[PDB]
Amino acid sequence: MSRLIFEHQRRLTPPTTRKGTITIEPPPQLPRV
Amino acid sequence: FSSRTPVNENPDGVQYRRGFVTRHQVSGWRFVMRRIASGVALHDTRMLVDPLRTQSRAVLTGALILVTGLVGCFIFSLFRP
Repeated sequence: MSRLIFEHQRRLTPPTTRKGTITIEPPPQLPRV
Repeated sequence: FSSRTPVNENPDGVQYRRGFVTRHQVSGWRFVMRRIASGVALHDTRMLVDPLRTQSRAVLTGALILVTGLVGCFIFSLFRP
């Protein structure tokens, strides 16, 4: 229900999110005895 | 084990200004200074042997012998009658 036309142009790109899985080095092991 | 320091990717994080001097930093500075001194006085930068550090160590050993003999004869004067 409109008396005016809308035209679908390129969607404004959202702020770029990325899926870079962050890898964390494990804690140091305690002094091996 | 862990020794790293990844790149900070957060612009809203904390930036550590006004650094101190670490033990590592002062050792590295003393090394590069002895290296410049060797490269200037001698024409060595390979640093296999550093006669300048040996000479400085020798004079300081003389000073240590001095102060040691001093305090030794001092306590000798005190303890003995």
